[PDB]
Amino acid sequence: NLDIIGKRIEKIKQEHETSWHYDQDHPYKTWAYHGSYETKQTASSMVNGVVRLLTKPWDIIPMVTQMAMTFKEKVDTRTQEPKEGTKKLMKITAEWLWKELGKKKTPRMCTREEFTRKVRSNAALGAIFNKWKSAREAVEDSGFWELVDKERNLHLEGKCETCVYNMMSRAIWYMWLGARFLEFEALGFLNEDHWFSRENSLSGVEGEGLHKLGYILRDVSKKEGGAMYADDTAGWDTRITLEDLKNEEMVTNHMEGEHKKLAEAIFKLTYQNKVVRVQRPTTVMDIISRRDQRGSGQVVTYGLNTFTNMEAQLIRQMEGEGVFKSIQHLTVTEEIAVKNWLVRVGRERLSRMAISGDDCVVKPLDDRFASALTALNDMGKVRKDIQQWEPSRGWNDWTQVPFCSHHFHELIMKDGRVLVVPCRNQDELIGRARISQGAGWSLRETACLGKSYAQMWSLMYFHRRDLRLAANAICSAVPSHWVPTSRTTATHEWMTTEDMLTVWNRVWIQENPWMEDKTPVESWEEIPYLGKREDQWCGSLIGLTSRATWAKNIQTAINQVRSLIGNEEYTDYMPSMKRFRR
Ligand SMILES: CN(Cc1cccc(F)c1)S(N)(=O)=O
Ligand SMILES: [Zn+2]
Ligand SMILES: [Zn+2]
Repeated sequence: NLDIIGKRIEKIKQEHETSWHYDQDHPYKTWAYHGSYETKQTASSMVNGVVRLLTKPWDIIPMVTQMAMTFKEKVDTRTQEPKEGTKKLMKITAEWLWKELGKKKTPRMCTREEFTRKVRSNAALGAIFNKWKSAREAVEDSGFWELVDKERNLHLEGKCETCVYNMMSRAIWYMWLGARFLEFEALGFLNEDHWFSRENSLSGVEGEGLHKLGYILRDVSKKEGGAMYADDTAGWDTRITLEDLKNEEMVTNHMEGEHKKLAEAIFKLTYQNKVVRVQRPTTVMDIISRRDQRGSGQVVTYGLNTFTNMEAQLIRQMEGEGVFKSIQHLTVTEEIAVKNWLVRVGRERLSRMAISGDDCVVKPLDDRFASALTALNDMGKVRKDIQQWEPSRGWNDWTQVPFCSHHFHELIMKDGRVLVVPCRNQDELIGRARISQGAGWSLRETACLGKSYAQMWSLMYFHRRDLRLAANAICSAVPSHWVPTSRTTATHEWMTTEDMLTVWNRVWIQENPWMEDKTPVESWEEIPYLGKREDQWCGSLIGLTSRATWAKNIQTAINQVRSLIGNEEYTDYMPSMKRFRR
């Protein structure tokens, strides 16, 4: 315990030596508590005026307007240690899964060079405000990298000074850039080298993109078996056990030299022991520790979640096929049976799943899976919104399965080629596009974010009548050459100034491995929509009076936004649609 966290604690204690107060009205049972010190301050969500002015009908839809306004008693919960048979099932499965993932990959260190280019084009890594302002600055100064070297040589010693979590079912723990770097050095390879790609991992979809996920679920649907199962876990990050963290760390068994020692230190000193600074209003800072749960960086969290989820689901599949009889204790003939199952059918059983971090779809061999709940509940992966021992509901149609906040439609083009397109309730799509994160944004920055949403809609949601119209209207109201932007970048093919019809053709035809005929599409009118009734089912306003006035007078809304931005070069995209083409 305190040998490993103490140094980190001693250090923070002294940076606030005229504050430290061992409180006894501290709200922690599950989190160990060490003391407190003085602090003050707080980050809300702003409306994007460009998107809102061009989506007026939605100004009266509460599902949209409410999204822009605004359980930490789930972080203070506790999960029992699995039984011995569960622990054996998990260790055997984890050992076998790292081997399979490593068959065609070489673990390796990520570089300062790599880390630096990352910071300069942004994929929200999670830094702090203070010695430097942004992370952009700290990365150019060689002082920083001496801070990073001091800590690096400490980790090689088996000690930690500065790797401390900052807390704010969404709980996000930011660290100072230097600790993020050391995390990236050691584990970045999982993401950077695509360990959870579908080609490499069979269950994974890392790098896949929203235009590929539907085709993937459909491929899983082809497999002979029972229903498709899509159980969400109640607070996945909060149910990661010390035993889960030890099975993840076995990736170090695949490493060597310095790398191996660097990865071991991250696992031992920052994941399997943790120090967090939490802001308490009654406003002070509480310095609390615990061994279990998830608090890596967002990107390592994703790969380790995918790994442990693949593992849980192969085991749930094992329980459904009667590979083992009780989680209480595995016999020796049962270890032999588990191992031989993995060797004989493990790759086939991985190909029956689509797993994105904590999210999964499984098409098991048959419907025994639905009531195979003992290992899943004993690993602590307790299902959301169903009684502990009530069997899982199954989906009989792959176009009804929820995955990554979406469902997928099968859509036949006038020439017979088949698109599998992503979809979610349209109020959700319009409500997110109306929101900007952070403040201090020019009218040009706001316009360029609107343009990003519009281009995403044209590429992923072209089949929704209201989104194709609104996308053409936003792209008509923002200057033709202004570059789309984002502040927390799935593959993002809409982030470009290329012609959207040209990107559509590349994404949906040329690069789509499910399309045998590569004949390009010549205009947007070749590109189909969902059926009118399906469009309404998924939240369209077609048939409403508000919507008919909006569409008919769209050029007046476009002209309102153009007048606000000013005298710039604009394109009329509205004639790409039949009803505005005269
Ligand atoms: C809502 N329908 C008509 C409609 C109005 C505007 C655009 C459309 F694409 C279709 S309906 N009642 O299903 O025919
Ligand atoms: Zn450290
Ligand atoms: Zn839909």
